Parts: sequence; structure tokens; C-alpha cells
Amino acid sequence: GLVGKLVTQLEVNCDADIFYKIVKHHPNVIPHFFTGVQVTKGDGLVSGSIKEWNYVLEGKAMTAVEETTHADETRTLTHHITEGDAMKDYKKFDVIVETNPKPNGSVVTYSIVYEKINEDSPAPFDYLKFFHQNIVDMSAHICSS
Amino acid sequence: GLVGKLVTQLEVNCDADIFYKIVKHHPNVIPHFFTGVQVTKGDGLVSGSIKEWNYVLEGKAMTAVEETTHADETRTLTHHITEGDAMKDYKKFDVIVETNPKPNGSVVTYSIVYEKINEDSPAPFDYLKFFHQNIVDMSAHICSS
Ligand SMILES: COc1ccc(Cc2nccc3cc(OC)c(OC)cc23)cc1OC
Ligand SMILES: COc1ccc(Cc2nccc3cc(OC)c(OC)cc23)cc1OC
Repeated sequence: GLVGKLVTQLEVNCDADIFYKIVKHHPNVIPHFFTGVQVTKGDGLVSGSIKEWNYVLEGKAMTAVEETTHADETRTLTHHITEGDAMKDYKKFDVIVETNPKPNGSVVTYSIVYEKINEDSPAPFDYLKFFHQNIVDMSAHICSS
Repeated sequence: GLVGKLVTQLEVNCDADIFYKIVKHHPNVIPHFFTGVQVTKGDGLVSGSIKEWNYVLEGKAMTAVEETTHADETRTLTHHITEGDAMKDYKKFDVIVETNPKPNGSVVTYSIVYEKINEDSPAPFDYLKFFHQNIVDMSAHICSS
């Protein structure tokens, strides 16, 4: 089992497009900072970012290089990791965030698409829980009106 | 975030229908046993089961009552938990296993569909990892020919 995908999906009581705009532009207790740049398309408007993150996951300090892009039409954010501690375990590591209206608020889906270096590599449950708790935190700071 | 779904999806080098038949009818190192019954449809043939499991998850002994059904046409197995330790955290807890051919072997998807009792409940990452490791183990004991 070298290629796979982990997903956390959560219902949120918020219009999909509004929630997407919140996620696209947004905890201090988790140690983290980044340096990097913004990327533009051609009309001079920012379309994404390339960031080098320094962070602490489950007590351990790590770095990652991440390129973020977005698709407003499908309310999708994509984080493509090119370098860093996670690349000791994964040949490929991408995080896709989608927000959609409930067929019925919204459903938010975080998917971690991965390919392991070898069979001794773990699947990224640590990252799934980290992103899940981050999105639960953010969502509990949002309310109607 | 009270209603959600966790997923682990893995690629396997096996025909979908064959892999489904293997999963449908299949580690001793994990402490577990069950008692219970088989369920029939009307032609007298077994269509499912109702089992009371006794097991140890992350060192802790637990019980669960599980009703399993299957859909051969869609290669889907469904495990519906009605009682047990997990129901201290979840109002609803269902595990859905799907096997499909790669649009290209197969893709196996384990989904845990849950509703928490309250916001203090955890999301079932412990169960996701347990089912993931179980399916990785099983799949590493299967080879071509
Ligand atoms: C190795 O995997 C990653 C590691 C760090 C990041 C950085 C990152 N991207 C998006 C949202 C984030 C949100 C975070 O919490 C505020 C955070 O702290 C480490 C990092 C975040 C992304 C990663 O994949 C998207
Ligand atoms: C609380 O959640 C559950 C707890 C136990 C089970 C029992 C079960 N069902 C299917 C496959 C299993 C496979 C297991 O490993 C061999 C196992 O050991 C506890 C239990 C299994 C299912 C559960 O949900 C499907």
C-alpha cells in the first residue's frame, strides 16, 4: 500500500462560498511561522503563495516547502509540498481542501494525497489529525449573522 | 463539527471483484474475538451477520455490537455499530468498505461515517488507523497468480 489518500470531512453551518473565502485567507498555540513569497498570474494579482514553514508537530520541529493554489469556481485550495521533513516519508504529498453546499450549510473536505517512499513509511495520520483539529478550531470561531 | 466522515483509501494490485470476495470472508496479534449469529434473507442463504466483538484498541479492552451487510453488485461491505464503547462517543458509527477497479488493480476505500455525542467527543482517528493497518496487513499477504 504505497499510494493512498486520507480524508477528513466535516459539516459546517456556513454558506459554502463564504466559508471558502474564510479558509482561503486564514492557531498561535501550535508553534509555527513561515517565510516566502506570493505568486501572480499575469494581471499582477496574487494567485497563490510559496511558503517555507517552520512548525512543531507532536512535539517535533520540522520544515516544509508548500506551494498553494486556488480555484474559486470549485471552492478548492491545493497545497503542494515539495520539500521538508514529510518528504523523508513521502515521494508525493498534496493537501486538497474543498468546500461544497450540503445537498440539503456546507461540507468541508481535507484530503491528503500521498505516495510513500517505501512500505516502512507511515500513512500521514499525524497530519490528518493536525489539519482536522485546525479546521474544527477555525469553524468554532465562526457563527451566524 | 458533530457530523463527519474519515476515510482511508489505498491502491491494491488485485482485481476488484476478487479482492472484494477476499475482504468479505476475512490479525491474531491484536486481541479480539466475537460471538453472535448469521442473518439470512429468505432463501435460507447467509446475507450478513450480527456480532458482539470483544477487542483491545490501543491497550484498552472494549466491546461493540456490529451488524454487517454486503452488496455484491457494488462490492460494498457495511458494518453498522449499534452498541459498545464507541457509542459513548458517537450517536452513530458506521464503517463502509468499497472496492473498485482503478480507472487505470483496485482502489479500496474504508469510510467511517460518524456523529459525535457532543463537541468534546473525539473524531475516530484511532479506528481509522486500526482499520487501515488491518487492510494493509491483509493486502501484504496477497500476491499474483
Ligand atoms: C508536511 O505537510 C504540511 C506541513 C505544513 C503545512 C503548512 C500549512 N499549510 C496550510 C495550513 C496550515 C495551518 C497551520 O496551523 C495554523 C500550520 O501550522 C503548521 C501549517 C499550515 C502544510 C502541509 O501540507 C499542506
Ligand atoms: C467500534 O467500531 C468497531 C469495532 C469493532 C469492529 C469489529 C470488526 N469489524 C470488522 C473487521 C474487524 C477486524 C478486526 O481485526 C481483525 C477487528 O478486531 C477488533 C474487528 C473488526 C468493527 C467496528 O466498526 C466496524
